[PDB]
Amino acid sequence: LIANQFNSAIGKIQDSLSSTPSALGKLQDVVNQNAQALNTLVKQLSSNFGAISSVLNDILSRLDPPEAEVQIDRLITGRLQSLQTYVTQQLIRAAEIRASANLAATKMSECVLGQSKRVDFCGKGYHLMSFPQSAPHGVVFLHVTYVPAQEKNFTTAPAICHDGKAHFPREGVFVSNGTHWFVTQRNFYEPQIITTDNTFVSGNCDVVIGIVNNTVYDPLQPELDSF
Amino acid sequence: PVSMTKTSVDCTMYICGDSTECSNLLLQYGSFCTQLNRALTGIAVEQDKNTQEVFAQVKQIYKTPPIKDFGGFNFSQILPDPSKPSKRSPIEDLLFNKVTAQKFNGLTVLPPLLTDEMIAQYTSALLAGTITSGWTFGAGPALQIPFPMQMAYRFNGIGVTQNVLYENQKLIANQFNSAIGKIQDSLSSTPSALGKLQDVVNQNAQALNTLVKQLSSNFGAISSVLNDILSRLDPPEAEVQIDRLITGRLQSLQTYVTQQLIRAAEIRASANLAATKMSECVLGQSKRVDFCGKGYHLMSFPQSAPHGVVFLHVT
Amino acid sequence: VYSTGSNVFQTRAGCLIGAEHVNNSYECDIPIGAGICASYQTSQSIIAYTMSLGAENSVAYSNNSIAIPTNFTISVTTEIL
Repeated sequence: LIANQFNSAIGKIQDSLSSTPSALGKLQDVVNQNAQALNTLVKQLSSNFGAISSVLNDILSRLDPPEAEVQIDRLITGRLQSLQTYVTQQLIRAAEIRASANLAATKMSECVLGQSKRVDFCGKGYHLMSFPQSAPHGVVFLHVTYVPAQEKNFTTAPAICHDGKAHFPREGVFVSNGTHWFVTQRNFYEPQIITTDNTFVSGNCDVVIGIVNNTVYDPLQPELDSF
Repeated sequence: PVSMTKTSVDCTMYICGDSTECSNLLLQYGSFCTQLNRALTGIAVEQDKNTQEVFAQVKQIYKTPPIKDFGGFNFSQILPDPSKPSKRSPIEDLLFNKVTAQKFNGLTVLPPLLTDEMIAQYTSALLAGTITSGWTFGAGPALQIPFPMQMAYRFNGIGVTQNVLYENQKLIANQFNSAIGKIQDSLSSTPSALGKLQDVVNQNAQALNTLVKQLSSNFGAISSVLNDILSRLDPPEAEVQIDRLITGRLQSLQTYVTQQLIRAAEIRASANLAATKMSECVLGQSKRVDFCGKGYHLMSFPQSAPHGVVFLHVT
Repeated sequence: VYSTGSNVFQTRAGCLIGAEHVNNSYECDIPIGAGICASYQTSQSIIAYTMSLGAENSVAYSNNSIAIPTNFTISVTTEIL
């Protein structure tokens, strides 16, 4: 069953990534940003900045070396300012990408090579494992996780007073369907007969609120009585 | 801190306020104003992204039952009050009361995307889910559970047998109730604790104002007022003056936008920390030490604040 | 850029023209602000609406009621960095 659900999950991953073209947007725009920034840099070439013309040669081919240096000064001032703005922009986004890379490496060390108890650090649900995949300038994780479904209603109590003694579950919870009492683990319905072996005794039953009367099963008693 | 105020600056009418020739002369400088508008628009959408990613983690909207039978525990200071139309907790009302200009040259503010009432609606839904489901509802469908049962589960998480809880129930509840009241008094008394929010507000209320004062810098020009040159000069020297004016003001604007970008990056880092804290100290129980307060972690509850989030760690 | 006297809508963000206000509450499609989002739907025109934040649900709390699942699902999600 787990195998078939896993296969179905992988197939829907393939189909969902093949169908929706809008999933990879985080990988797209950054690339676009670079080109856009680069583009406007070359678009700053033909700005006159209040000087006579945007060609260096035409200023040189028409004006005098006692005169033209004012125009050249204007040109280099404007272009230099644009270039310094560019390096500021790129270096800030570089810091941003460094932040993302550190986050990705931490997810590499915790989701893949181990099994993290931190909720939603390895995707939604109870984490089981993950696999990495390479991507253009980036990484794509697949988190394989566990979720519950088909819950029901059950009636509970904190502890059970059998013989003047309080009984607490070793691991799990006491439940009742209305007629009998069972003990089960906290994430999957699996009732068991309430024994000594899955419980423990601590104190009497005159302090705990909400404690009910029931029997506990002695494993030793049918062995001792039949002998 | 969660987010900062989405400011927006018009380029041209900040620089060349109602002048055709000045706008024409700034058009010779290329495409700087487009870059500034794109930068501030990126910041403004980033703030809403941060706020939405911090608070919207819950698929449903939960609410409390009317019957307040929590084994003797009390939550009245943090549960929402239907008595005020300002449908919040009392503690959030202290948070609103503790935390506390002119629009003339394109220096506009935009309203945030998420209003404060529905911020309180997520806060109420998160509190209801925590107190009615344990940690299960962050992992699937919400599952009901008695409250002291799940408190016993969290003691079983930290290394104490659940035996300890049931035989010592009521005193714990008493201590818990007393503890909550102290926090309200601790917010009713100390004014200097919330500066971590307010400085952020001050760090927008300070720099912006200085920008306006750079409208009164000559930069070598005959005057700081545009219309006086235009009322006095013939354009082939008026351009020589206006060139100085726009160069100085454009440099100041570039300084402002660079500082805003750096601050916005720091606020985004703070928001990522807050989101991880929301996912870990609220939706579950962390084994990590001092990630959710001093001591072995039991619980935490969130409350809203103007541009901020406030956690109470129960340890 | 040119006016219409038909159907204005004064929200806290400002004055909206070209849309119809809707009494219902839907999910946010594109953000205008102050809780108000817009979309093209039905005849069909562009509408602006108060957001619906999620499907309302109230779990039945008790002091003696426990919910336990019986079945499970393996599910795989993707995440891109």
